[PDB]
Amino acid sequence: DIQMTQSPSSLSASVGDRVTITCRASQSVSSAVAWYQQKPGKAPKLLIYSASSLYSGVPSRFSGSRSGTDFTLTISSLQPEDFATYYCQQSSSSLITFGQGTKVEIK
Amino acid sequence: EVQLVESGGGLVQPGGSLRLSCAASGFNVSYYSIHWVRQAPGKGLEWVASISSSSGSTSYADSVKGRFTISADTSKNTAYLQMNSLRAEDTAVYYCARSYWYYIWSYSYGNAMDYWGQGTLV
Amino acid sequence: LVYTGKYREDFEIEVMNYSIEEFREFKTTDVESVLPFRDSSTPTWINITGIHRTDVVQRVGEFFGIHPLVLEDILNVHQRPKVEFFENYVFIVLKMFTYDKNLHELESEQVSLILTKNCVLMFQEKIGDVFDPVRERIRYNRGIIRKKRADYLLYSLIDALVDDYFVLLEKIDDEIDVLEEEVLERPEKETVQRTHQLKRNLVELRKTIWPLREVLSSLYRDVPPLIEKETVPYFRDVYDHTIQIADTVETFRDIVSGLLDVYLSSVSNKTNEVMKVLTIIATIFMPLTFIAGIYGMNFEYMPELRWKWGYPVVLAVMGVIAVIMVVYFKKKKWL
Amino acid sequence: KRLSAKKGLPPGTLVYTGKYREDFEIEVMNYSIEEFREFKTTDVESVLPFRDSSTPTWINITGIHRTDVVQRVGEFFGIHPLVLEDILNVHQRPKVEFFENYVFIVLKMFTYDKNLHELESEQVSLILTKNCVLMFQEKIGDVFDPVRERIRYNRGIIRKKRADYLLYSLIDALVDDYFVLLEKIDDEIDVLEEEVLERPEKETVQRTHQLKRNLVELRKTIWPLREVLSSLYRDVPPLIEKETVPYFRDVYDHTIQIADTVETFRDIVSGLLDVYLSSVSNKTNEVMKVLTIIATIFMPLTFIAGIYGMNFEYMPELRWKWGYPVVLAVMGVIAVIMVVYFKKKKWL
Amino acid sequence: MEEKRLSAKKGLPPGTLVYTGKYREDFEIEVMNYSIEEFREFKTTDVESVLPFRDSSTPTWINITGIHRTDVVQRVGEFFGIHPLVLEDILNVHQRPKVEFFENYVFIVLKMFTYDKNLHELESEQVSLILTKNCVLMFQEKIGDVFDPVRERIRYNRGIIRKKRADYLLYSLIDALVDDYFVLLEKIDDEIDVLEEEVLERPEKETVQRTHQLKRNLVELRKTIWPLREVLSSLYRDVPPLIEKETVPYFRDVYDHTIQIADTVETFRDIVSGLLDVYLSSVSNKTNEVMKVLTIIATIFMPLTFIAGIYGMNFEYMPELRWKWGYPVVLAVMGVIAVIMVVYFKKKKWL
Amino acid sequence: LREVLSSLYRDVPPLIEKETVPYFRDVYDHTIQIADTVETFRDIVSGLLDVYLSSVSNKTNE
Ligand SMILES: [Mg+2]
Ligand SMILES: [Mg+2]
Ligand SMILES: [Mg+2]
Repeated sequence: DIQMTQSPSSLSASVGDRVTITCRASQSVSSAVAWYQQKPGKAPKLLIYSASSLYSGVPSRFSGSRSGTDFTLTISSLQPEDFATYYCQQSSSSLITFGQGTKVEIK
Repeated sequence: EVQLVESGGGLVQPGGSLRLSCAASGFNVSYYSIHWVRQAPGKGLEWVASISSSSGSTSYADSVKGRFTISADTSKNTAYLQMNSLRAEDTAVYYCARSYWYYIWSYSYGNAMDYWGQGTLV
Repeated sequence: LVYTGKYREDFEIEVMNYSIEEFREFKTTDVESVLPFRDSSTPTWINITGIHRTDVVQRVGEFFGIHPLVLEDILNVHQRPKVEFFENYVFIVLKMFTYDKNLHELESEQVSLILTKNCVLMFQEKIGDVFDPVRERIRYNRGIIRKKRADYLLYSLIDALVDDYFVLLEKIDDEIDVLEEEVLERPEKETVQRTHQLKRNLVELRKTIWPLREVLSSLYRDVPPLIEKETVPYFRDVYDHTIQIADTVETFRDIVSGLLDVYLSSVSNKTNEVMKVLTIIATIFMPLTFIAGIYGMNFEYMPELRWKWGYPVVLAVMGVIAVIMVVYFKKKKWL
Repeated sequence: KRLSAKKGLPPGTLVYTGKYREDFEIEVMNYSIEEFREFKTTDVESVLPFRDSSTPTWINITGIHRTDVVQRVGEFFGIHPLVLEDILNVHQRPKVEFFENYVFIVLKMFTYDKNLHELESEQVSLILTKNCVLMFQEKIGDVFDPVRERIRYNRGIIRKKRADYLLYSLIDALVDDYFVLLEKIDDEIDVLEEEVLERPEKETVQRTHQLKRNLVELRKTIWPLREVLSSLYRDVPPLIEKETVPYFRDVYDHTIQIADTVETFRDIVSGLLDVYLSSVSNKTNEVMKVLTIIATIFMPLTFIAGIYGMNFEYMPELRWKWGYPVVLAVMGVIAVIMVVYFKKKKWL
Repeated sequence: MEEKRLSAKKGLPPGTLVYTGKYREDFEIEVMNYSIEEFREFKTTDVESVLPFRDSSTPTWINITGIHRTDVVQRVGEFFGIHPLVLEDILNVHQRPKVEFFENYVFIVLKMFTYDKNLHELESEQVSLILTKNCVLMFQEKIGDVFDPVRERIRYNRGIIRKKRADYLLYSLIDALVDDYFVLLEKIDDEIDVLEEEVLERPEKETVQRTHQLKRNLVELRKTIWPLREVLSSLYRDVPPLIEKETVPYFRDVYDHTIQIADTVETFRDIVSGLLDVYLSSVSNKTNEVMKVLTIIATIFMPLTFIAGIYGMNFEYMPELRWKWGYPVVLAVMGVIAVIMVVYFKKKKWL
Repeated sequence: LREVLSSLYRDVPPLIEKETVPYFRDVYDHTIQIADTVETFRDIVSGLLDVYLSSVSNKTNE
């Protein structure tokens, strides 16, 4: 049971502003961290897998990285399509858990 | 071309049972892993179960361990979640997911749910 | 006997006598307590903690008919793991690593295992072991360990140990992927030392895990008659897990070695930079120090007094000397 | 002999071990004297009926991230599961194994990019059975275009004769297009030597160590190419049919030449680090000489400016012919003798 | 090369055979006559009791330990028909492995190494083999060897050895020597590991001295192992009449062992070569920290003394120095410039 | 060169009229000697640069 604590709980930024979403792992997850976007009333879509690789078809502006147990999903410049809820998922074990989520809304 | 469709969800009396389902089109269940993710209204995604029909291995969330049984059949190319001893805390909008393993180190692998379902509410 | 264990504090003996129907736990310290339990037909588990107590482990060994060379090998703590095959029993020695945060060192604990008939024996250096999951499985009646024989229990012990190897590798992975960026971007005084300790831990792990892979390969290939034939695929699986661990260790060692040699090659440029700074500042501020010291003189008669604006003029010429010394550099790009 | 057991994975699953998951394409060439057919199919069913077709066929499967396709082909074509695992397993060393029905070949490709001295590695695997060549490759972009256009133009004996020439053609093309990259790297290292003889800057260490690691990887790849060509040439397995023994002996000699070349070039590269250390040591020596001379002239002069610059109630100032210029001349004389000593010792 | 004869040594009476080694303590002769029927072991210090074994039909293993007794070597060489030049080569320790083929015997020279701990030294002992019809003569300098496994096999009828003839005994001895070379290589690998640790974690003069000792040890190891490869190759290719045709595959196996050993030695040479640069980089790092301390001190304090000299000159012609102050300005400027320099060194961290 | 001389030494196809094998033995031994001398040279050359670097260090030490 590796609970993931995601910060900030809520954030807001305008279009074109670079932002960052940080995920924290209580225990060690090697690089099995993935990022998804869930529009209101829609199925989540894979964006970043292995904490550094962009999924195919995702815009190249999205990028994630790893710093030990610090996982940060950063957006080069927000877009109208990028005001949604982002989730942090650990896949190190057979038991896989999600983060709380970061809600992004227009300023 | 690829589509993953789940069904069988609906209104259930508390303390009852409900048999879910998931139908896969474009890919064979025998070559992948099928998960289940639920989202209660206004809450975060919570993984509940995972199945690999190639081996039959089952993984169950400690939050809902024992109240759920998961399996798939290769005849109809489908997977399903069977619900037992339901309560109020089990109410959510369940999801069917497809995941593929990726290699990061020789000792550790990862999971990534690249295709999901449309979503069914229970 | 010859003793070299580090710790003396604790000593405890644990025995597990379990069958397909019922199980029993016994906590005691007398040597003779475990003597009747050897005759039990059902597979039995013996846990002995504390190697400094040579007399008790001796009396146990001569009770079990174990050859004294095996006893003295168990007494040895600093040796590479290796597996021995004998008609009466099979002899296995392993390692038990522990990792800590906020201080990066390797602590290894020697463990030895001997399997004869339906009897499982091991000797522990201290209390506490990585074999909590198998004990929990046995206590709560889980798995298929009870149905099989004692060789399956030996399998369970080995695979628990390799599971703890994976747990160690996860922390090593975190440390390496943080030191990667620490070396690449922001060097420190102790980054070099951190890299040396990391490489020391990695090379120690490599030299420990290669013997473990050899041991598991020997167990799988030799298939001795004492261990049942049906349990060989499990040993092969543990061998594959050890292959995974070895590959991970080699990749980690390569990463750390590159981190070392890049920095170790940059040291000459570091020296050139430091001495360029020292030389430029000293050669700019020594002539000016003399100019001030000798024109600020205390002889009786000063030609400097007679000259109008003498103090501003000498300050201006000092500034232009500083300027020409500055422009003396940048011709070789010293600045 | 069966699929290896991994701790993280479920017991039977096969996992791709690479970074490229962008593209999926299948190219099937059924080339023959009478005619040839070419077509691209996005699905895997179309390649299946060619399992036992008499006419030779050449199946190029691009994109191994789709494990489904690879193991479907393996089940259909009789490929053993461990060979499938090693096909998916990109992190690997080139090797070949001989079976009762098929020959499995592993050997890698390298590509090079300008302004970034990075050496890639594409895992391309070959399967030889009946009259079929099965190729699994990570991504679009191959080195076998010359063989493809040679088949399309009908030129060459490869189209008229059996498919073992097709395997030989693929392997020869791969070894040949090692040389474009090798020529690019040789030009890069020659020009880099030009700057390091001209400008020994900070980045030189990083670039030289990058090239050294590149050579280490090339050696770790090339050395397995023998004991692969060795087995193919000496061991003469039945699927070869003994017609192509010199077409394997020449590649043996080529691989031995390449291994000898990399062995020489490793020492050639290490000499560059030696030269860089030489230059930086000489620069440090020059800095020491400059600092030492400046301090050596200007410290006794500070003696003069301090000893005579003392204030005392009864100091033997003893003004002789306004001796302040006399003291200045004394400092000048000692400075001149010091610089003369430095010139004689040749520090400056 | 023409014909061969004893080279004349200046300062020695002509024809003198002299031992050119360092060991004078031990002397012993072992005899092991073995067959499928029975074995007859024998240990003595009489040379006349081994000479009758020349005409034995069964395989014989005579082991003369201690060749400082030149009389014993000369007596054995005369009785067995060995040429005087072969005896000279037997007593010439300062040599490298070789093989010579004659009509009636095969003469081989090998080397034994014993790496020592707590004193990083690789010392060598020369061993000579002569294969005469049914006998295998062995000459050694000091007590101690690597042929205990062959002795055990002879004693207990373990293995194929007792069924075959004397050439199989020569095989077994050479194979035992080549096997112990592997243990030697493992010991030297452990030494390389310890030294490569010690180079970085505590760099001092003894570390580089040990590194140079190890490098020269590797050089002499190669100088020994290459002739071993050549002699094994000659043994299984030229295959004289004394060596039977059924024994060559064993020599092939030993030859492959020698090739692997040579590759191992090459890799060890590369690692030891890199160790020197590692040591130099580490010592330069320590010197770098010392240098940076000096630079920080000088950078902080020289400009302050320069400014003090600026305002310490008794330039009384101008009233600028005569400014009514409580000394805030000069001291404040010195303090702020000093702290600015310190924080400038905090970035681009020197400490 | 050692291999190509060993081939003429040992294989001796009927084109080599025999009785000349010892001559090829002599040339094979000569190749052995040349190889030994060459690698002695390379052993010296490897350390030449280290010697140079230490000499430069000595001068800056002075
Ligand atoms: Mg003063
Ligand atoms: Mg001063
Ligand atoms: Mg220096």
